[PDB]
Amino acid sequence: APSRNGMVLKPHFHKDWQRRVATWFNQPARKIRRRKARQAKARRIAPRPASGPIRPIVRCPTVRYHTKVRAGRGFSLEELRVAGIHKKVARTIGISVDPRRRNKSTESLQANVQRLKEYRSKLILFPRKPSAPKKGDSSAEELKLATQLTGPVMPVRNVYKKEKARVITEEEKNFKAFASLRMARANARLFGIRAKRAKEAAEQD
Amino acid sequence: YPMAVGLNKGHKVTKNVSKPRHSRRRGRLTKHTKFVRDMIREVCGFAPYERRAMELLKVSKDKRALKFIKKRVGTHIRAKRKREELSNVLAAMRKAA
Amino acid sequence: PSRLRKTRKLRGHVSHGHGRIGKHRKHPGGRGNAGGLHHHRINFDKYHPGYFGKVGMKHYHLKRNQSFCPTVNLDKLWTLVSEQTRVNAAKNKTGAAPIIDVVRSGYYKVLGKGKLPKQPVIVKAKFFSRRAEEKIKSVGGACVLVA
RNA sequence: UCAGUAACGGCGAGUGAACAGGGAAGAGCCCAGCGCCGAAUCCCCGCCCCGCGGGGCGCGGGACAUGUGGCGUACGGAAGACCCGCUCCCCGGCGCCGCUCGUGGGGGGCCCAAGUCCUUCUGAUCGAGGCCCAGCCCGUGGACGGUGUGAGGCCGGUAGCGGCCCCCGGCGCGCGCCCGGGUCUUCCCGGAGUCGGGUUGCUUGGGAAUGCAGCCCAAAGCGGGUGGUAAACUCCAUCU
RNA sequence: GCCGUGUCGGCGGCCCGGCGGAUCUUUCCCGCCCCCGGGGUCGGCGGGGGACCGUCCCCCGGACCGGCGACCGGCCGCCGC
RNA sequence: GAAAGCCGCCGUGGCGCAAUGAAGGUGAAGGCCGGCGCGCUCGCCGGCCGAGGUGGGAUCCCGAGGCCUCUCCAGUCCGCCGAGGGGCACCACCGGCCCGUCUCGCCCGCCGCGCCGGGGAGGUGGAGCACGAGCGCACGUGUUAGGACCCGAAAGAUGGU
RNA sequence: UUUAAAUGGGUAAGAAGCCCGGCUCGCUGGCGUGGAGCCGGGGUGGAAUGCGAGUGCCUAGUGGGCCACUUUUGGUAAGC
RNA sequence: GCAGAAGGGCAAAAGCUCGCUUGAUCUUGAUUUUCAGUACGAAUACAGACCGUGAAAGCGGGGCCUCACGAUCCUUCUGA
Ligand SMILES: [Mg+2]
Ligand SMILES: [Mg+2]
Ligand SMILES: [Mg+2]
Ligand SMILES: [Mg+2]
Repeated sequence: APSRNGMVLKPHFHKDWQRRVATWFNQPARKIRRRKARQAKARRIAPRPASGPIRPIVRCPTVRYHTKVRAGRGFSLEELRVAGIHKKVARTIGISVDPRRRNKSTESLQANVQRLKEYRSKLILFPRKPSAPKKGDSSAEELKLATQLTGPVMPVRNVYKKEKARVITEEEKNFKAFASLRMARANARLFGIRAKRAKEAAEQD
Repeated sequence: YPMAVGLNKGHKVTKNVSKPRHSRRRGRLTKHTKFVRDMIREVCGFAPYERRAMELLKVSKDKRALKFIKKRVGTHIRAKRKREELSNVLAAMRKAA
Repeated sequence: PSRLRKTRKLRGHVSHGHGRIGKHRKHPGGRGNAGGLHHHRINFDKYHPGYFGKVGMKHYHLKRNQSFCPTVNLDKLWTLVSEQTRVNAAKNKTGAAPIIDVVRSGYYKVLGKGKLPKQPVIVKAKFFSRRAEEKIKSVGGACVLVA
């Protein structure tokens, strides 16, 4: 059943497979169906934008992916706390809330606190009957457009430092090398043992 | 001198010191509840795997008295939270006398 | 394209490309990769050495992000920045060294491969092989590690 | 996509996930328990308020329920007492008037132009002709039947075309409910034959048992679950 | 009247061209952290300019054939009425 | 028209550009000239360069000489050309480099002097490098998994009459 | 088995050969000894006949054979 | 005669007897043997140690030579 040189093959068709198959003869029909549910939804509601709330800025989980920025889930309260808005007020204003999200940095915390007040800067509200509790005049002179698109404040913005040019100094060109890693790794798998060999000198008495 | 491998790994970032979450506090003793479970070991009593366990703990062996709870309550680390509080109730029944 | 393939040109020949004697039936050697050691050994040897057995340590649940490190060796060390600065900052008025980082270009490790040119640079990566740094320190450039 | 990869398998034949990452959609919440409010709760029964095709707040009479109904309450913390600084809302319906987004949905009847001349055939829907306006209508030349091949003879196709009927969501009088916010102080804070362990069957890629189920043993509260090689110690991470 | 590839110039529109560039810009523009009611850019941030490189758009000068890029007049030699 | 076109601050991803080891991990540049530390078989500094070298090697270049109606006064050309040069791809070979290991010897370094790091010389194992050729689409052939070129059992199991 | 054919099998009939001059070596070592390697230099026609060759890729079919001189094994022998 | 089955081979030896002894050891390849030019097996030359014997040249990594033996997976042990 095999012949002259070729791949060895395990094709997974020993199981019954012709009674579960899924031809996508409706994937054009499902694309222009779920465009009607974006046409006749984003006009049906409001001058509120399409594509949902403001999402915060979020840095990725894998070592592979920690260098990059992603539209996360919700500002996890603290960003509602340093910026100072009420949590059940926030999700009717148009601000997403994700309570099980934590903050264990101060660098990333203020990165959304300015973002939230920046959203609150570019927000205009409609008071019901124009007595205006804590909203200004005529509707920002007008609503200027009907709907906004693909995210409020461009949630990617994968910005990068310029770091233009420098003069190599004395300390920078002599030290920071490969041997600073082989001894760095040697204080990762020869550190706990050297805690134990100093216990040998405290029991030598 | 940041380095991604070694002992001091990773990008140097500042750390937020903040009050811990309220689900993180689950099994604090909370004096109202200690009053219940101390009232209840004189209205209900003990079990017959620990009526025997103290009468091996007061006299003969404490390795085997651990090794008797080890067999009859699941893990070894559950049996070092039974043996050294079977002895404590036996202590306050002995040294309150 | 059934006009182009074989079975039109063969339509009329009796045995249809399969011989009178053997007379192609269904499965004369068993279905699949059968007969690994028994009667197709000469096929699995001589074209697939190594197919039969254990070799190494089992490793339950590896995650393909912990050992993630891509390599730019020093041929590609100047495709990272524009051509616009490899000559504009090539003028040695003083030690005007450009920086080059690879962790914004989707790379973590700098390896070695020949002909790094004579501009002194500072190259940022999380890992440097010791042929690569001695090509940077032997063109008067420094090799700054980062994480 | 990870990936026909880790892993499983007379490690043979073969089976074989998940996390990352990009997209579709993206809505969140309730209770028991610990506590305060003199059951402030609900069903049925009868009368009348007064309203449609009926459902209600009133007025009196039988139950449930203290072995615990209803308000506030849920782990993201909460409750009370302070102090301080802002604010009186929202909720459904009602006969109705104005929009409807393809301008809602359903229904019925309508809406362009040749049979004019010759000619062939049993029959024309064929052939040829229509001065200089190109015989005529084209937002209508899709299709169908009509004595044969039809933009024009008829249904009709086109058109944010009309008029006719019925129903949808969204005015404003009479309904009905109706103080939130930040700090400080104190107080409260949680689901058991369940978790887990021993064994046995099934199952999974889950491999020194991933899930499931039986039987035995049966928990604790700085406790417990998880951290993908059995285990003891030691920190930590996350979760409840 | 033409267009090919160029040197420049007029940067002519750059601060009323188009587009890029991990070129350059702590004296520029607010909101940050650091420092005893205010300052020191005190170093960079998020943001927003304008100086500069590279490449395609009007003008005058320069290059060769004026090539399917063509009209004009001039000539020889056709052709039709 | 269930088409077609566009996005790119939708390139996430796939395959490719880097291999090797069971693994922790490591991870592919030389050639010359000057000179120096006891040029110790071992070694080091400055510059030019830059994929090393031998043999074949299509093609291309130079080309002595040969070529015309009288003997001298010359030109682009053409025509064979002995020898000689630069030699593409590829083939044989020697040399080098990376990684795993094996044997042998000293040397150097210090986010801090150790059952630490880095190294050199010879021999070998590798699906490697030594100036990349891949990806996508389409077609043909071949080999398998699929009722799988059509037709064929004795049987087996589940649920029923 | 002293001897020992016929037919047969291998190599050889050149420029990738020869010769001279010079360097290398950590091998060999009375010895610029041996032996290898590398570099430069001088000379092409080297039995007969015939002929264009080398080289890589994918690969179908086939894997029951049979007959005849000749040489032969088992068999009394055979269209064995 | 050389452990045995035959055949090759062997004479101050490859036989007998004496003396010493552990080369029947540690490690990388290349090659041969049926061969597909795969494996195990066996065997041939080497190179690196470490040793034995002999005065010494040398000779030895099993038996004078041609046979005397066995994968994956699994279990066991030994090694840094
Ligand atoms: Mg066949
Ligand atoms: Mg494809
Ligand atoms: Mg049966
Ligand atoms: Mg075939």
